[PDB]
This record gives sequence, structure tokens and C-alpha cells, in this order.
Amino acid sequence: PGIAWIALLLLVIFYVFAVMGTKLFAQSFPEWFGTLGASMYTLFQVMTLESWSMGIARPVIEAYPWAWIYFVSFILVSSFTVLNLFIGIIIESMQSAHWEAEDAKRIEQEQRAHDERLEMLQLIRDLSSKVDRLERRS
Amino acid sequence: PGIAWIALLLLVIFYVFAVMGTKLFAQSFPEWFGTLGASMYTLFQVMTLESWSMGIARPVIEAYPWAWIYFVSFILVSSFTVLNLFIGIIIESMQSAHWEAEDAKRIEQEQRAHDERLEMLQLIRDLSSKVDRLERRS
Amino acid sequence: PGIAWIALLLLVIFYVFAVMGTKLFAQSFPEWFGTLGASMYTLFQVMTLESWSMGIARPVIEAYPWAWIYFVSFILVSSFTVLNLFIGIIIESMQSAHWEAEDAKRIEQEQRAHDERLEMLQLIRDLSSKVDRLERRS
Amino acid sequence: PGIAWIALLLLVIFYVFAVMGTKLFAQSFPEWFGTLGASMYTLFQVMTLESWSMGIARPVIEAYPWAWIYFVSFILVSSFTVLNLFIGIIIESMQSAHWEAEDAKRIEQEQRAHDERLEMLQLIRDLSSKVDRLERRS
Ligand SMILES: [Ca+2]
Ligand SMILES: [Ca+2]
Ligand SMILES: [Ca+2]
Ligand SMILES: [Ca+2]
Ligand SMILES: [Ca+2]
Ligand SMILES: [Ca+2]
Ligand SMILES: [Ca+2]
Repeated sequence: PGIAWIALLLLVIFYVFAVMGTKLFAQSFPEWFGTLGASMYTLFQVMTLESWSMGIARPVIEAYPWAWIYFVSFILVSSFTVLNLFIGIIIESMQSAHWEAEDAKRIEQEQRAHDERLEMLQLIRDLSSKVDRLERRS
Repeated sequence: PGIAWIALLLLVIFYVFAVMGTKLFAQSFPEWFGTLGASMYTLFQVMTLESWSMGIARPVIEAYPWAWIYFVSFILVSSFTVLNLFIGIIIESMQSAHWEAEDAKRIEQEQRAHDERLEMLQLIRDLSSKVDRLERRS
Repeated sequence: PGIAWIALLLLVIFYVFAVMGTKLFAQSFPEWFGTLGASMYTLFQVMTLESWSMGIARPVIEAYPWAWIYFVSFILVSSFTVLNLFIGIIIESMQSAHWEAEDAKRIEQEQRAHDERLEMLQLIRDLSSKVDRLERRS
Repeated sequence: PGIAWIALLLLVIFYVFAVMGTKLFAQSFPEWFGTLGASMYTLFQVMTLESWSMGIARPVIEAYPWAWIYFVSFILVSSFTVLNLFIGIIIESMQSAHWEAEDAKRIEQEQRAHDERLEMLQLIRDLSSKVDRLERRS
């Protein structure tokens, strides 16, 4: 398993949508969608929210007015799995730098005293056997 | 309740302002605010700050010179209830993955020794009952 | 007293800079820096990094070629005292929604047994006198 | 060394890349890469994703087709070694306003009852040497 597991999913979405868009727009916007290789570029350009609608979406949507859905969704999904991936890094850093190291520094402190108690206990019971061996001796 | 509760709120702010925009600018920016759906689009774009100002705000502000307040507010609000949503996940995931788990492991490893303590205590007053039972017997 | 103290500071930076730019560029970029309240806009737009350079800076810098330091520094400072403020919310949220109620659950779980151990102690000294009065009573 | 150590790294990449693009695009794109401190600029602008591609890269890629790798990877690398640094601020901020304080108040609270325990044991042992000097007396 892993984080670099969404970066697979994401790089899947990235490919999924790239070809999806070559299929539609390569037709009429052959500089943006003319090949797969430009889609990849344009889709990275588009993920980076740089003249995404004004530049690309609008004039495409100019053509295929439903294209909006294609652009909007892509952005939603794309950026959103980066949020899930940006988070994956916050977590697997924020419960790694401190929380995996204390995670065991108090897993160790705590069992370093069920060790003191359970000996102290054993000590008081060799007291009870020494005392209760002197109501059986008085 | 929930954090998919601000996703309701946001998706109202978004519809509020969409109808606000359409009612206003539909008139003279009918490309952007021509329909409710048109503004729903524009405002996604404005939210993604992609030629948001140079593209939409400023030209809407030339015509309607107070629209800045509209646009700057919508941005401030919308984006702000995403910061309020983006953290709604770093929290609900950073204290759900590390700190829901330990929350019970140290809730446990503490109440596991009110066990050892309160029983070992008992052992001592059973010893105190056996010894004080032998100054009243010596 | 709080996080809104940078909000103040950042609302300072915003004001200082909006005047400095009015005094400089009002002159030749009046639409952007003509009034105070339009440098306020323009620097809201600069802060949002929307056509920031290619739309404002490049042009201002065509004219005044040291204005770069102005823009860059503003951006740096601005988005930095925001990174500073953005975090002053993850922090003031992640040790407030979890690390505040535990912070008192196990400052209280702790002091619930300096109050057991320290009763258990006496009860053991009360066994040390009643026994130490039996090497002298034997 | 730490957060400010990737600021060295980032400030490395930034430099690396600037001279590269000056040794490359200084020729044909001299507004952006004519000099060093124009690549330094353009690169800042390119980093902040302001017209990075439609403005710079796409036209640079109009000259040199492979130039794409140059801008993509700068963004990938650059923006990435800030995710790395941004996060190095939530971390070295998160477990530092709440967790460099508790990790010592709980290094302490634990150490104050190795001290309670330890003295209690001794108290039990001296209780034992007293009892065990009373099998041998009775
Ligand atoms: Ca533009
Ligand atoms: Ca149009
Ligand atoms: Ca904790
Ligand atoms: Ca005007
Ligand atoms: Ca020029
Ligand atoms: Ca050209
Ligand atoms: Ca404890």
C-alpha cells in the first residue's frame, strides 16, 4: 500500500482525461488537443489553473459547449486528489517526524512500569505470605 | 452535523452569489452572467482565480464600478470557507488516523493500572488488617 | 489578543504598500494605482496572483524597472504573512479541537493518582510504624 | 539546519534553473531570459503559476519544443520543494507550539512517579527486613 498510490490514481486520471480530450478536441483545437502529448501538457497547464477557462475551456466550450463539464470535472477531480495527496503528506510527515517516535517512547515508558508495579506486587505478596505465615504461627 | 456541512454552506454561498451576479450583470455581461448557469461557471472560474480580475471583475467594474465589492467579497468568503473546509480534513484526518487510535490505546493503558494500583492497594489493607491484628494479639 | 494580530499586521502591510504604490505608479498606471482604494484592489489582485506580473508588474516595470522589488517583496511578504496566518489556524485548530480537551483529560488522569500512589504511600508508612513497634514489642 | 535548509535547496534550484534558461533562451526570448535577473524574475513568476505557460512556456516551446521539460520540471521540482518546505512549517510549528511542551510535561509527570514508586519500594523492603527479623524471633 501507500501515498504514492494516489499518484498512480492521479497519473491515471491525468491519462484518462488526456485521451478523452484528444478524442473530442484534437478535431478542432489541434494545438491544445491535437495529440495525446499536447493534452498532457494542456491538462497540466489546466490543472495548474493557468488561463484555464479564458485560455482553453472558454474557446473550447465555444465549440463544444458541453465541454465545460469536461473541464470543470477534470479540475474538481484532479486538484481534489491532490488535496487527498497533499494531505497524505501532511499526515505521513506529521505522524512520522513526532508521532511515530513518541508513539513508541510512551509505548516503552508505560510497559517500563507494569514492570515496576508487577515486581512491587510480587514483593507485597512475599510480605503477605510472611505475615499470614505468622497468624499461622502466633 | 459534519464537515460535508461546509460543502453545503459553500454550495449555497455559490448559488447565492450566482443569482446575485445574474440578476446584476446578466444585463451587460451576458456572456458571463447571462444565465444562472453562466454565472455558476464564471464564479467557479473566479473561485479558481483564473483571469478572475483582469478577465471578469475589472471589465464588470468598469461598467459597474462597485462590483469590486461583489467580486472581492465572493472571493474572500468562498475561498475562506474552503480554508475552513481544507482544514476540516487535515483535522478530521490528522486526529482520526494517529489521534483516534491512541486516544483509546492510552485511554486503555491508563485505566489498566487503576486496575493494578487499586488491587495492590487492597493487598496492603489486607496486610494492614493482618498486622494490626497482631499488636492487638501481642 | 490573538491570530487576528497578523490579520492586523497583514492589514498593515496591505495599507503601507497600497500607499507606497499610489505615490509611485498613480502617475503612469493610474487605473491600478490612481487612488488609494484602487491600489487596495490592485494589490488584492496582486496578492491573489491573478495576471499579477504579466498584467501589472511587467508593465509597471516596463516603466519603473526597480518596481520589481516592490511587487516581489509585496508578494513574498503578503503571501508569507498568510502562510503564517493560514497555519495560525491549523495550529489553533488541531490543538483546540483535540489537543485542548485531552491536554486536560490527562493532566487530570495524571493528578488522579499522585492521589492514589500518595495515599497508598501513607498506608505503607502506617504499616512501617505498627511493624517497627513490634521489633520493639517482641 | 532544517526548514531554512530547504530554503537553501530551493534557492539552489531557483539559481540552477535561472542560468540554464539564460544560457538557453537568452537568445530568442530575451524579455524573460535575456539576463540572469530576468530569468530569476520570469522564474519567480513561473513558479507562482502566473501566465507561466500561455504567457511564457507555450511561446518558449514555440521556439524549442523540448523546452516543455524545462518548465514542467521546474514547476514540479520547485512547487514540490515548497510542499516540502510549507509542510516543514506545519510540522516544526504543530508539534512545537503544543508538542515540545507536552512531550516534556509528560517526560516529567512520568519521572515524578518512578520517584513515588522507587521510594515506596524501599519502604516495602525495609518493611520486609523488619518482618523477616520476626520469623527469626517468634
Ligand atoms: Ca492571462
Ligand atoms: Ca468570450
Ligand atoms: Ca498527542
Ligand atoms: Ca477604470
Ligand atoms: Ca519591455
Ligand atoms: Ca508566436
Ligand atoms: Ca502514567
